[PDB]
Amino acid sequence: KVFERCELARTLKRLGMDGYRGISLANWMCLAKWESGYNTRATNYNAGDRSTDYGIFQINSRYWCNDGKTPGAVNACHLSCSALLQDNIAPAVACAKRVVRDPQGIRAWVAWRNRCQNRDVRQYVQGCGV
Repeated sequence: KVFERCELARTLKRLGMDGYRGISLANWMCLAKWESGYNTRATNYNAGDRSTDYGIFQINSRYWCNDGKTPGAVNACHLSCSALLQDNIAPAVACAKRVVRDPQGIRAWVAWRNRCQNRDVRQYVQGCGV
């Protein structure tokens, strides 16, 4: 599914992402925007290390979900990577929460640093009633 901006913002708020481990909702919005364009079925293969990025938050198979074909990988979220391609984002949200519980926090995603860190991110939630 391809979410509309305000629909996603309301969904994430309900799922308790606003302020999770100090990350504002607008940051999570900025991340989903640049990682997948708010698309839950997005997948990106990394030919370089044989891992794959899955779903709305482009979560990596080397550490977070099991896809079976990534060498020397772990599954910290305890999920099949398939779970991250559903229209229902609850499993993807639970995994993203697990990712930020690690020391790097939101910085774990390079796209966040390039596109969201130190910028005016209010734009992503403006007028959504969140």
